[PDB]
This record gives sequence, structure tokens and C-alpha cells, in this order.
Amino acid sequence: SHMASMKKKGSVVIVGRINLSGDTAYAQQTRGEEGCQETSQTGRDKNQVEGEVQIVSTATQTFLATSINGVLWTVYHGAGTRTIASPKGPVTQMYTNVDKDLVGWQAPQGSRSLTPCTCGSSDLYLVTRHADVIPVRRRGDSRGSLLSPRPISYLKGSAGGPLLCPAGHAVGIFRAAVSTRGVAKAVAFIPVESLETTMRS
Ligand SMILES: CC[C@@H]1C[C@]1(NC(=O)[C@@H]1C[C@@H]2CN1C(=O)[C@H](C(C)(C)C)NC(=O)OCC(C)(C)CCCCc1cccc3c1CN(C3)C(=O)O2)C(=O)NS(=O)(=O)C1CC1
Ligand SMILES: [Zn+2]
Repeated sequence: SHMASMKKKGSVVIVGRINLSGDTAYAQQTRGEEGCQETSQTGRDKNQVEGEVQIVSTATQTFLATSINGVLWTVYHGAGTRTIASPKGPVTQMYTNVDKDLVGWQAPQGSRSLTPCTCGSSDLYLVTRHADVIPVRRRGDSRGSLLSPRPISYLKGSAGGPLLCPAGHAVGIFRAAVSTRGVAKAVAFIPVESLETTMRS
């Protein structure tokens, strides 16, 4: 009820990227913790952005965001309704869908977008925040099985990251792990066709 002292949530901040440009996938950090905290408050991020898969953080969480068709997408369960920091200040979401666990902002200048997959292939690859490339067999519209199961710890913080086909097109956005006794045997994703439908609504 004390309106003048009510706080605002900070912006999502890009703090690094998963580099997939070469022969080796690796994580790069582009901003440290103090800079991230400051940038979340101001919403003003003048760092150069590159690549398709960004590592993003709020004050309380860190996860991934993936550019597809000129939109930087991530999970609602990480970003909520937050703005993203940008060179000219905070940028409001252009897509928000809590039912899909999906949000999106206009892709930052300097980023590159993945192309939506039209291959109809079921041999997929999940990219994690540690730049592991994990083979996943597609098992339905929104699920795929890990060829080698992992503790959920290994996948934590990778929501918002891509599932890719063999040619490196975007097939989906990772949202949840299918876990039993802490072991992830499968992953649940937002299919790229669902993003494409969201882009038409
Ligand atoms: C640990 C690596 C996981 C990727 C990850 N995500 C999660 O942790 C999501 C967040 C939350 C729970 N969850 C799970 O993965 C849980 C789990 C393992 C924690 C036990 N699994 C599950 O419920 O399976 C049940 C299943 C039926 C398969 C759900 C299907 C999806 C159904 C669904 C549909 C529509 C909307 C929503 C859902 C689920 N949803 C909203 C939602 O908010 O889920 C993460 O790394 N997050 S993160 O650390 O980056 C975080 C900072 C952002
Ligand atoms: Zn493809």
C-alpha cells in the first residue's frame, strides 16, 4: 500500500553466449556479476551481442535465450514479464505466453537468428549453458529422449536453449526435464512451429 517505495523488477541481462561458430562449442562470458546487477537496474546494456544462443540472467536466476526469426526467445519461468536490457534502455516483450512457457523480445542488434527447421528429422541436439551438445531422439511434438541420461543438475539453467536438427536449424526451445529420481531421461520443449504460430497471433 506504500506506493512511493514500491520497487520495480530489473531487466533480463545478456551475460554471455554459447559460441557455435567454429568447430568447437564453448561458453563465453561477456559480463560479470557486478555489471550484470547494474545493467539489470538501468536496463542499459551497451555490450556487443553476437551469436544465436545467449546466456541471460536476472537478479535471481540464470538461463538461456535463443534467436529464431529475428526474435530472442526464452522461458516465462525464467524471465516472467521482464524487459530485456539494450543499448537504448529496457525493451518490452513482444511475445508473452505463460501457457507455452514462452516469451520473446526483438532480437538484439549483432545477434544471428537460427532458421526454423523444415527437415521433419527426429535426430536432434540440445545445446546447454555449458556448451554441451547432447543427442536427443524426437519422441513426439514436444518431447525427446536423451540418448545418454544425465542428472537434472547437468540441464539446470539451460531452459530457453535450442534443440537443433542435424543441419543446425531450430526445432524447439527447451523448457522442462522429464525426470525420475533426479535423472533426466527426456526433455520437454516448445516446438518451433508453436513459436511460428505465436508470431501470427
Ligand atoms: C532443470 C532443467 C529444466 C529445463 C529447466 N526447466 C525447469 O526446471 C522447469 C521449470 C518448471 C519445472 N521444470 C522442470 O523442468 C521440472 C523439474 C525437472 C524441475 C522437476 N520438470 C517437470 O515438471 O516435468 C514435468 C513435465 C510433465 C515433463 C513438464 C512438461 C513441461 C510442461 C509445461 C508446459 C507449459 C508451461 C510450463 C511447463 C512447465 N513449467 C511451465 C515450469 O515452470 O516448469 C531449467 O533449466 N530451468 S532453469 O533452471 O533455466 C530456470 C531459470 C529458468
Ligand atoms: Zn532441419
